[PDB]
Amino acid sequence: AVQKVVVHPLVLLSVVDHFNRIGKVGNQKRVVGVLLGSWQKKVLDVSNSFAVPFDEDDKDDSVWFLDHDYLENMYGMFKKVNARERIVGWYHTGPKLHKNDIAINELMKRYCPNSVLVIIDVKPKDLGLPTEAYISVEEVHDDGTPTSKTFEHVTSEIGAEEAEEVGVEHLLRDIKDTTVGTLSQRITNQVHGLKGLNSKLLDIRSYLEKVATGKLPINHQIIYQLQDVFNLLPDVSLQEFVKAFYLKTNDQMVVVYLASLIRSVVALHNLINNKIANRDAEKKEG
Amino acid sequence: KQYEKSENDLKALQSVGQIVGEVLKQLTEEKFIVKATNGPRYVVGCRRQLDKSKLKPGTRVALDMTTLTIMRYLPREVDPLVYNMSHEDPGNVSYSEIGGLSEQIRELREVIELPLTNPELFQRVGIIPPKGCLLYGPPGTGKTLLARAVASQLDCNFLKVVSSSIVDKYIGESARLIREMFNYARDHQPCIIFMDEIDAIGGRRFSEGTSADREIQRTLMELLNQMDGFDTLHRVKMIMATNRPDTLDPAL
Amino acid sequence: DKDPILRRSGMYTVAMAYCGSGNNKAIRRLLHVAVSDVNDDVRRAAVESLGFILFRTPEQCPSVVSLLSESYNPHVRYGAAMALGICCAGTGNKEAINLLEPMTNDPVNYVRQGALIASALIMIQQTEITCPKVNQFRQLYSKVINDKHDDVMAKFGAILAQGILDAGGHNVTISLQSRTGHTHMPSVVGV
Amino acid sequence: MVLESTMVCVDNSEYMRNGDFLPTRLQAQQDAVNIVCHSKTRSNPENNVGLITLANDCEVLTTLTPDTGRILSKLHTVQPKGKITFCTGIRVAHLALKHRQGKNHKMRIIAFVGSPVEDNEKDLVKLAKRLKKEKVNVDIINFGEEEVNTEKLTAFVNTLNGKDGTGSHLVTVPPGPSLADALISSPILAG
Amino acid sequence: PAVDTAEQVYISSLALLKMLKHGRAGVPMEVMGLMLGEFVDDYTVRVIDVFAMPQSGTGVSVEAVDPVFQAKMLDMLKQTGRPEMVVGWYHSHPGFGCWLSGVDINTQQSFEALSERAVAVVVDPIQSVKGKVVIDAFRLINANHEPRQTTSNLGHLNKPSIQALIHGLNRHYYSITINYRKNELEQKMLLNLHKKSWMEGLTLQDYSEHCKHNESVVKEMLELAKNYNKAVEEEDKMTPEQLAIKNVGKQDPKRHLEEHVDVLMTSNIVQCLAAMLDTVVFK
Amino acid sequence: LNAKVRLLREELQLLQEQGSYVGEVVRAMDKKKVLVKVHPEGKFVVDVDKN
Amino acid sequence: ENSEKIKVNKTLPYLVSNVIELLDVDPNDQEEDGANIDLDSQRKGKCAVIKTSTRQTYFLPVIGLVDAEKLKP
Amino acid sequence: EFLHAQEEVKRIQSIPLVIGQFLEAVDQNTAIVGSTTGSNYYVRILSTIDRELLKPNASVALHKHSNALV
Amino acid sequence: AAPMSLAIHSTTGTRYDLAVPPDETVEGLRKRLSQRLKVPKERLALLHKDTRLSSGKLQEFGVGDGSKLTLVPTVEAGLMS
Ligand SMILES: Nc1ncnc2c1ncn2[C@@H]1O[C@H](COP(=O)(O)OP(=O)(O)O)[C@@H](O)[C@H]1O
Ligand SMILES: [Zn+2]
Repeated sequence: AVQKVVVHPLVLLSVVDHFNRIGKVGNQKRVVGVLLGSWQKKVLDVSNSFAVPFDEDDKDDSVWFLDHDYLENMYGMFKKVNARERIVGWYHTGPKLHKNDIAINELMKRYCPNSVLVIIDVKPKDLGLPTEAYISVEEVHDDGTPTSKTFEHVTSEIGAEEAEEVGVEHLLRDIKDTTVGTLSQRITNQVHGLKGLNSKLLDIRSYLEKVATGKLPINHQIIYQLQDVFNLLPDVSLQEFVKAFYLKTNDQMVVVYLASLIRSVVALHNLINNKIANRDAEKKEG
Repeated sequence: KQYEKSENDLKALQSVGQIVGEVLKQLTEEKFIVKATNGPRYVVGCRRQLDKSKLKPGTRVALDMTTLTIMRYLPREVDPLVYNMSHEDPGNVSYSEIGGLSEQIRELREVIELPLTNPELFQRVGIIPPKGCLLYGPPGTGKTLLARAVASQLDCNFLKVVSSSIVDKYIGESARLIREMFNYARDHQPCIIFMDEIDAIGGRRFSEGTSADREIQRTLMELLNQMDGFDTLHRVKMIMATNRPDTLDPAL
Repeated sequence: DKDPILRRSGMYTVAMAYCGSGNNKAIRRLLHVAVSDVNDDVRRAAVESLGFILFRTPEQCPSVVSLLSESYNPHVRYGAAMALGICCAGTGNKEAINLLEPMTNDPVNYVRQGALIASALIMIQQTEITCPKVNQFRQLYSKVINDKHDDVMAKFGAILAQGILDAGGHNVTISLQSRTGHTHMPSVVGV
Repeated sequence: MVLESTMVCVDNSEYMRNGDFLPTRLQAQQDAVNIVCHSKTRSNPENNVGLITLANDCEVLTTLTPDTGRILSKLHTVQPKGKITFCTGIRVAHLALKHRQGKNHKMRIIAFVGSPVEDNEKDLVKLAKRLKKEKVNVDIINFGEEEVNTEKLTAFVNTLNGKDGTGSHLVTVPPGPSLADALISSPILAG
Repeated sequence: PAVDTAEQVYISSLALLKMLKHGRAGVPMEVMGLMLGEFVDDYTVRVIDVFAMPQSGTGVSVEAVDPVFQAKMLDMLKQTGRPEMVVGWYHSHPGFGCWLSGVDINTQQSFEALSERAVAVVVDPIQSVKGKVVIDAFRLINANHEPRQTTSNLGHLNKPSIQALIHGLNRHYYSITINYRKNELEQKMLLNLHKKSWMEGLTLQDYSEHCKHNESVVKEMLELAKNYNKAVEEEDKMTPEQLAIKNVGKQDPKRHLEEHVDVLMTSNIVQCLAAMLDTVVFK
Repeated sequence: LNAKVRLLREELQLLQEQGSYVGEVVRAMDKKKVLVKVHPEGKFVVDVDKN
Repeated sequence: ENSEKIKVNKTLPYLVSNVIELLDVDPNDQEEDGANIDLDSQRKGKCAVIKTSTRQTYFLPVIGLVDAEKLKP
Repeated sequence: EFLHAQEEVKRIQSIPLVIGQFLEAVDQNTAIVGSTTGSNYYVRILSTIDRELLKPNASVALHKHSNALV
Repeated sequence: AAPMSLAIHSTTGTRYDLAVPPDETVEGLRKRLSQRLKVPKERLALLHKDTRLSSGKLQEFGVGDGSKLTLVPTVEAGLMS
């Protein structure tokens, strides 16, 4: 079981390049390829990738073709160039999971038994990470009865080596705004978090509307998870919670007030020094 | 074959050496402090596919000439002097060639050989086996013969040195050589260090003397701290032969 | 737009649209881009456009371009030079010449080139009595052109400055507005 | 001499157990595709041929490769099982030889139908017209003799090569215990 | 017959990252590879991708070991949608700056003989830092006059480095400006790289740890205030020059107090605001 | 702020200028020359800058 | 031609040195192609450590034009 | 831009540096450092260096050529 | 005569198509290409069907008429040699 997948920026940019070139060729919607990488005791590391021929019928979810001979040849060449990287999984730029993904994963499992799928949205109309990691798992039900092969989410993050970090930072002269202070602690979170939460709740609302009207059938597991969520929603009118909240807020504001007092004294010191300097300069000039 | 040799020579011509240094400390993943034997200290990188757990504070290293990057870690250096000490040839004298010395052979063996074959007896009794012996007597009695017999017939590593030969004109080099010799013994345990003619450097420490005298006494102090000091020796034995035991330091 | 050239065209269209209007909105946008953008060409164009925007009040262009001229970015310094030149063409502004004089020996060759061309544009046709530095700048142009260990772009600027200072014989001036107060489209486009 | 990228569609269905056609239809078809691959390679050294099965849904075993040893070796362990999906198999073959190694090569599909095809006439004719537009030739072998007739196959081939196209083919073999390689003579030579 | 100085070499983000990663991997050696691209016009040499090749050598030289790999790689990239062919080669100079040596010039001569406008790119990994990457593009000068024609100022904007000038710049080879044109998807992905998960933004921070950190910093600020009181009494009995060297090897209470104030304010304000936001959002 | 940034931008090439030896003066002499011991090297009879 | 190259590369001025050691070294593990060094690995023979008369120590991955077995510390 | 410049001046901190010893501070932006090659110098201090850490006889790294305290 | 015309593809893209005697050797072909490109013959490397052509006659390597060859220049970097 994978606990985390680390996708390096070179993999993402290579995926973008593959998508762009196949699109320039034309008549395609999703791109597929291999993810070479390495293992670090349940913390994956995807470092490199290469393109692979792939086509699918836009109507039938059973007419798809992946050139495994080309996959093997290119893997041999990549191994000849860098031995420490071995096949770890496959990637596809499709915005969301397709129905052929389990079949493609079964094909790739003959090259990597613990294959990990990474979906890279090259046109992200959202506010969040661009990578979603999935691992194929057998699901046993209680009423759904037949055990199907379903895709299970795995935490994905972006990391980089020193050279990759240097290159990305050099290339990031598009819009650079570090402001690590309260400004960034207000934009990168708070606003972004609330917007993402609203997006997720809107997705849940859309699904619930579809279910209630009758476009989609009922999923007991989804309904159960929603019940658990609504149960977890806390209550903030309890006297004990209110009192604890006020106590902690008072402590934080004590510290804030002391910091502001220090700031004011420093400002006064600077003003006195500046006035001394200006008076001395005027006296000397006179 | 001639053309194979010529091609090998041409290929070998275009190869540059590597500075040899010592690693003092690792600052980060890709930053080490290295002290070239010349004297200067550099902050240097390390080749990626290198076991950096093996670059401890003291490991010898080969540095690239241009970028000073660490490219290899090497075993501890053995001075040519110490190599020559270890590579002496005491003929093939056997214990049958020595006559009249049975008790002395027994004692010397009890000190050097027995603890290196049957430590269990000493462990059972509850004593650490003795370390050093001093072979003293009139000239021509068989001290060097006994040392040669031990070296030839025993299987441990042997280091033969002459105390007169240990000395050097430059300040501190005699002590440096003693330190290198004992480090060699510690590395190649088990080892026997035979200092023939000890009275050359081991003599009573005077109060009034000269610069050369004080240098020799410093060499002797280094030797004493090596034999018994802050670091125990364990599996290194010592044999010393002198015609003049009277003129020796009580510490020794 | 994401293309730096398209952003530069944006700055230029701001200039041409609000040519000689003294529009505070346009000046605000130009200064924001000049002090914020990531591309030095876009910064240069943003600083340059201020001359077109403010050419009807030459006394004010120095007040906005002095600090930009004294900056860490040579591209913005060149933009300030050319902005002063366009704003005070055919005016012999004392403040403009004073701002340009320190920049004529800037470390950067193209900054020197822009400073020389702007000085020529400003001092076209002006005599010793009218402007007390025309002879000095003439000698400066000659010195730069003659020095054999100076930058080629600085020499280019010096030669162009000599050409501009004595134009049409000596019987022509550069003015972005006609004698009646109307914007001269040929001259705006030419500059 | 003619460049051709020909994908072979082999039938590993449950009707291949039948021993009517020599030592089991599986071995008969093995020898048949052996001769066909050798014929293509001899016809052009650069010609490339691949392999696809028409099992439960489909399975691609060897994409276009100039050599034939790998194709023949993979042909072993083609033990029969499941039904035959003609439309899906041919579509997959079409995709595979659309993703060619060399675009100057021609495109061909040699299909061994040794079992009834459950696809209606309308779907098969639609596939025929699509393949005609895409310029694919389909040599169909009516192996197996489960219907040994125009089992919705002559319509396919005639739709393909309609209007004197003479590009496709349909060789129908009787159950006569004669080597399928011995029987095939039209597509190999008079293609 | 010109070769103008406004010509530029467009390096893709993927190519730059690949070059830098390979160069840094081969820190003591001059690891090398090929650049694929197109010759668009006489004012552009687009570099869209680079792939390393099997090579072996010492710290004084590096050479490729097989050309079959290069041919096969070109073919197998064309088969997947990269018909671009070689337009140059790249190799890394680890710490020597950017320039070409004699062997580099010989290789570039071979590449020029094959294709007229082929270029060489030298990337120095170790001298590269986060903000800036040390990289340059080169081409040779024949045995002739001026190597290029200037129809703009674009060429003369770089101030060639002293090391390159010493090693032969503008005498045996000339530089070409490097530009980093990007597409919309590349820009978006580069911006999105550092974006964190939404839940991380709203997640609070253990109150025990938060209070402990606040307590520690306030306790430190107490001693800093003592030292600040001591330091304020000075600055009048101090020479105008002595003040600067007064803060050399000795702590600066004012600076440390300002830093601690900033950190405390940021942490506490963020925590309080997050607490209130969660209080409302979650019922 | 602008002056700070400009100094930090020219400092990279300002820092590659060669340092200066630190020597101990023995005695001034002659027209304008001085005798200096540049440890660990020997002595020199060096000039003096006009300032 | 090869002999001429050897002669021209053997320019007369040498620097006397003493051979401190004749180490034995072996390859460690697989080295990724693209960046593989013939010295750190792919060297199975005998390597020399020498001390030049200038008091400079050096490691010699390739001994040179003198066979290793002849040299002694 | 100042934050950018600080990160771009660190390329003067290339890996192959020479360890030295910081003896005395002269003016600020200058100092006297004793290299391990056995010679002293009057060199310039990098602006980004934290002057609190420059305790007397503190180990410092100097540029290989310029010998600047880096 | 019966000249044997062989296509010579290059990694860059240029095509140096040329015809040689049917008995032409690999060394002779390399010499002709070096004369054409003004490059030392040791730099160039001819390929054929994913196998480098070392030395000998062209025929026994399978090189007939209308056969594709690839020309990969050697790539070398360093400070000396
Ligand atoms: N007990 C002995 N048995 C045999 N030979 C002896 C004996 N003592 C001395 N020798 C002779 O003396 C020589 C070695 O001198 P040795 O006695 O070992 O050193 P030292 O004379 O310093 O005590 C040998 O050549 C050996 O023949
Ligand atoms: Zn080079």
